[PDB]
Amino acid sequence: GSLPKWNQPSKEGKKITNLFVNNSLTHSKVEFIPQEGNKIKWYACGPTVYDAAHLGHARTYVSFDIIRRILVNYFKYDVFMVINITDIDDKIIKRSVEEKIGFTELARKWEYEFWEDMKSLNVLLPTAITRVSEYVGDIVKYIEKIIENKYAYVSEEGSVYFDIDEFKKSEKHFYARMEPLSVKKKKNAYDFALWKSSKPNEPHWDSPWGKGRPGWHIECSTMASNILGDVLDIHSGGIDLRFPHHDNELAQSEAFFDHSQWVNYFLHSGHLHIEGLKMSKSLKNFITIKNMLTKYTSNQIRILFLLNKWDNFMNYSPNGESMVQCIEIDKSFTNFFAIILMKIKNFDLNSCNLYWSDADNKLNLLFRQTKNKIHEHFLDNFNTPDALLAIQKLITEINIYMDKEKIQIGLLLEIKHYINFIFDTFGLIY
Amino acid sequence: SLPKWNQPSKEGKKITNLFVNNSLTHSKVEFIPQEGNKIKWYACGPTVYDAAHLGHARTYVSFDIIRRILVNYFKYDVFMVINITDIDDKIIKRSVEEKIGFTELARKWEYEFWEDMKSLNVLLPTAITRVSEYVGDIVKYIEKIIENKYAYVSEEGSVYFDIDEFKKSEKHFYARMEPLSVKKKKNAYDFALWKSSKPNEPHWDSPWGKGRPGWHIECSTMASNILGDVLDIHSGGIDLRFPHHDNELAQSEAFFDHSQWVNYFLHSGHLHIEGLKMSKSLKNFITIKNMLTKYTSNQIRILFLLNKWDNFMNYSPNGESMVQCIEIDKSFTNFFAIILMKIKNFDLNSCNLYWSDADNKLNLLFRQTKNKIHEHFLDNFNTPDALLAIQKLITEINIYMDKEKIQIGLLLEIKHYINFIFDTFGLIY
Ligand SMILES: Nc1ncnc2c1ncn2[C@@H]1O[C@H](COP(=O)(O)OP(=O)(O)OP(=O)(O)O)[C@@H](O)[C@H]1O
Ligand SMILES: Nc1ncnc2c1ncn2[C@@H]1O[C@H](COP(=O)(O)OP(=O)(O)OP(=O)(O)O)[C@@H](O)[C@H]1O
Ligand SMILES: Nc1ncnc2c1ncn2[C@@H]1O[C@H](COP(=O)(O)OP(=O)(O)OP(=O)(O)O)[C@@H](O)[C@H]1O
Ligand SMILES: Nc1ncnc2c1ncn2[C@@H]1O[C@H](COP(=O)(O)OP(=O)(O)OP(=O)(O)O)[C@@H](O)[C@H]1O
Ligand code: NA
Ligand code: NA
Ligand code: NA
Ligand code: NA
Ligand SMILES: [Zn+2]
Ligand SMILES: [Zn+2]
Repeated sequence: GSLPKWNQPSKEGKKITNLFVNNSLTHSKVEFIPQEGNKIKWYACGPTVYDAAHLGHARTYVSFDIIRRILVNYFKYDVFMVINITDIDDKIIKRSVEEKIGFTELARKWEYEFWEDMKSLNVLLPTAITRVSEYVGDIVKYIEKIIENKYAYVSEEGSVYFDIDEFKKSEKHFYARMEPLSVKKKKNAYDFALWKSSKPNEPHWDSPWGKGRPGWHIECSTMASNILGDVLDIHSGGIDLRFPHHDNELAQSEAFFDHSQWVNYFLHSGHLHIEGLKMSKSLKNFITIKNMLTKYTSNQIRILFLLNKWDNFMNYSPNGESMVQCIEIDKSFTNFFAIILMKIKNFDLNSCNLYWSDADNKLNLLFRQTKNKIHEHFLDNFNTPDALLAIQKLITEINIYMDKEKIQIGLLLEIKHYINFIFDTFGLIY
Repeated sequence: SLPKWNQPSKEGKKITNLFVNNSLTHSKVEFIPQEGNKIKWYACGPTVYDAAHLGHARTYVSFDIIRRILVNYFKYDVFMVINITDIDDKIIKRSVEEKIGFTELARKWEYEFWEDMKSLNVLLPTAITRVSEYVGDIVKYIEKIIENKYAYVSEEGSVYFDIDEFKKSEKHFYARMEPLSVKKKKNAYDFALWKSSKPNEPHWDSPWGKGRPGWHIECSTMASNILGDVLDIHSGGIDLRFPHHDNELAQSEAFFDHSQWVNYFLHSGHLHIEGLKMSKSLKNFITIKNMLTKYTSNQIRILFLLNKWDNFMNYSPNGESMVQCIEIDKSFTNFFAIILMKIKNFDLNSCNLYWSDADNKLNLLFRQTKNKIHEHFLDNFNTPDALLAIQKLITEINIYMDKEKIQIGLLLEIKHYINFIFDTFGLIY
C-alpha cells in the first residue's frame, strides 16, 4: 500500500557469507542471498556506442569489475554476467549522418574501442554480450507479450506505449519501485515507448505495428530475461540510471512475467565528478580513457577507484592532483614486490637459522589479523578503501621485518601469495 | 576401554560441510576449525640423510594439494609447520661412513629436499623447525612432562615416558589411533624422550646428563611451541600413525595435561612399487631428480591426483603408470593452446554475439561442472573425480570451440575457472 515491498530470498540451500550490499530496492544494506545455491545471475547496463568512453564510464565498469572479482575470486560465488551494447539509439543515428558512415559501422567502431579500453583497464569481459541490433526480433516478441498481458497499447502512428495506470492497478505490481517520488498519443504523460514508429531516413525494423525502433528501455528487459530468466540476482548501473531507466526495466519485466520481483539486488555506483559536476559528454568536462592511459597506468587508475567506495560519489581533481596518491601507492606496491622477491631469491637454507622467533610470531599475528580485517571489509558492502589500507599497513610491517630480522622464508612466501590473492581480486598486476 | 573424540563446536566457525578421513575416528567426519576459519597444521618432515624419492613426493605433494584446496578453494587460513629431522641415528651413521660432520650432511640433504619440493611445485610451510635449533626447548618440554609425573629418569641419564601412569588417568588414553599395536624401563612399551648419549655421539647438556632427543619428542615440542595446545590438523604417512604419531599425542597430552591435542589426524597412503612400499631400505626407490629427468612436474602431480590421497597406490615403473598421466597432461596442454588463441585472435568488430542455444548448453554444463567439483572436494578431497569432471568439460569445450560461433566472454570465464582448479591442483600451464 503506497510503498513498494521487497522479498528477501530464503537462506535454505543457499551459500551464506553474511555479505551485505547496498540494495537500491530497499535503500539500505541488506544481507545478500543467492536465488539458487552459490549462483549469481547478474545483468549490467552497457554503453551507448557512438563516441569514446571517458573516466566516468571507467569508474562504473571498473567498480563493478572489482565487485565481480570479490564475488568470484574471494567469496567463490558462481557469477553469470550479461552486458548489453546499445548500438541502436537516437545519438547513434544522429552521429552516423554527421560522420557519413553507416550506423552499424559507427556503432561497431565505438563498441570495439570500448572493449579495448576495458581490456586496457584489466576489466573482465562478461559471460555474454548482447547487442540491440541482434535482438530486435526478440524485442518484438517481448513487446507482444506485454500487450497480451494488457500492459501496453498501440497508438495510430504505429508506436507502442507502456500503460502505467493499468500496470499499477494490479495489486502485484508497483511502478517506480526505487524512485517512487520521481514520477497527445499517450493515455498519460508518464507512459513511455516500448516501440517507436520510425521517422524517415532512420534505420528501422519490421514489426506487427509498423516499421520502428526499440524504445529506450525495452532492450534491457528483453535481453536479460532471455538469457538470465525471470529472476536476476544482481542488476547494476550508474546511479543516474536508477530512474527512469531501471525502474522502467522492472515494470517491463514484471509485466512480461506477470510477477512482482524481477531483481533481488539492484546496485548503483556513484558518479565520478570533476570540479563538482558529473563527468559527462554534455558538459564537455570529460577525460577519455585513452587520454587517461597516456599519462597513467592501469594499476594507478584502478587504485583511484579502489580508494573510493563504489556506491559513493567521488571528486576527481585533474592535472594529476588525484593521481598523486595513486602513483605513490602503486610505486610502493612495485617496490615491495621488488624487495620481497629479492629477499626470497637470496635466502640461503644452508647457512641461515630457522628458529621461530618472537619477531616471526609477531609478523604472523599481524598477517592473520589482516586477513580477518579484509574479510570484514569485503562483507561490509565491498569496502575496498579500508581493505587497501589494511594491505598498505601490512606491507609497511613486512618491509621493516625484511630489513633487520632474520627472515622466515616460508612466512614471506605465504604473505606474498596472500597479497597476490588480494591484488588479483582488485585487478592489480605486479 | 575405547578412546573418545570431541568434535569442535560449530558456533563462530567457518562451515563448508567438508568431510575428511580422520584417523582418530577411523571414519569420515565433518571438518570444523577450532577458531574461525583458521587451520593450525603440523606435518612431519623428512630425515635429511639421503635423497628424497617418489614415495616422499607422494606424501608431500598430496598434502600440498589438500593445502591448496583448503586455502585457494575453500578460503581457510592455514598456518603450517614442517620439521626437519637433522639429528637422528640415521644421520649419525651416514655421517661417520662419509667422514663428514652431522650438520654438513643434514644441511646438504635438507637443501636438496626443498629443491625437490620446489621442482614439484610444492609450497613451503609457514615455519620450518629443525631439531638442532630446538634442543633446548625439547629439554624444557621433557622437564614439564616429568613434573606432571608422566616420565621418569633412568640411572644412565635417559628419560622414558611412563605409559602405565599415563593410561591410569581417566583423561588420557594411550595409542588413540592404533590401540591394538601395543630392562631399565618399568614396562617395555615405554619409549625414550631423552637418550643418554655415548660420549662419541653428538650430544647436548640437560638436567639428566648429556644426551639426544628421542625419536618422537621433537615433533611434540616444535608443534606445541608454535601452534599451541590444539592442532586443527596433523599429517603424515600411514607408517607414522603408530608408534610415532600416537606417541606424539601422549607426549603432548602429558605436557598440557589435557585429552585432545589434535582434532584431525590425516594419513596419506603409501606409494608402492611392485607391491612393496617404496623405501630406501628395500633399494626399490626412484629419486625425485631421477623422476624429473623422465617426466615433468605436471605429469608427476597428475599421477598423484589420479590416486586418492588416503588410499595406497601402486606405481608400475618403465612408464606404465605414467602413460595415463602423459595423455592427460597432453590433453590439458592442447585445450589451453586452442582456447588461448581463440581468445587472443577473437575480433569483436566482425563477430556476431547473439546468445545461442549452443552457448546456453555449454554454459549449463559449465555451471554443472562447478558443482560436481565442489562436491568432490567436500568428499574427502576426491581429486580423481574432480579431475575427471574437468576432463569431461574440456571434451565439450573442444567441440564448441572448433565449429560453433564462440562467445568470447564465456570462453574467458571457462579458462579462468579451469586455471583456478589447476592452481588448486598445483598444475602450471
Ligand atoms: N565453491 C562452490 N562452488 C559451487 N557450489 C558451491 C560452492 N560453495 C557453495 N556452493 C553451493 O552452496 C550450496 C549450499 O551449501 P553450503 O556450503 O552453504 O551449506 P548448506 O546450505 O548447509 O548445504 P546443502 O546445500 O547441502 O543443503 C550447495 O548447494 C553448494 O552447491
Ligand atoms: N561520470 C560518471 N561516473 C560514473 N559512472 C558513469 C558516469 N557517466 C556514465 N556512467 C555510467 O557509465 C555507463 C555508461 O552508459 P551510458 O548509456 O550512460 O553511456 P553514454 O550515453 O555513452 O555516456 P554519457 O552518460 O557520458 O552521455 C552507465 O552505467 C552510466 O551510469
Ligand atoms: N575468507 C575468510 N577469510 C578470513 N576469515 C574468514 C573467511 N571466511 C570466514 N572467516 C571467518 O570465519 C568466521 C565464521 O563465521 P561465518 O562468516 O562463517 O558465519 P557465522 O559463524 O554464522 O557468523 P559469525 O562469524 O558472525 O558468528 C567468520 O567470523 C570469519 O571470522
Ligand atoms: N613410499 C612412500 N609412500 C608414501 N609416503 C612415504 C613413503 N615413504 C615415506 N613416506 C613419507 O614421507 C615422509 C618421509 O619421512 P621419513 O622420516 O620416513 O623419511 P626417510 O626415513 O628419509 O625415508 P624412508 O621412509 O624411505 O626410509 C614421511 O611422511 C613418510 O611417511
Ligand atoms: Na499496485
Ligand atoms: Na535519475
Ligand atoms: Na584411560
Ligand atoms: Na606403523
Ligand atoms: Zn540498461
Ligand atoms: Zn614427526
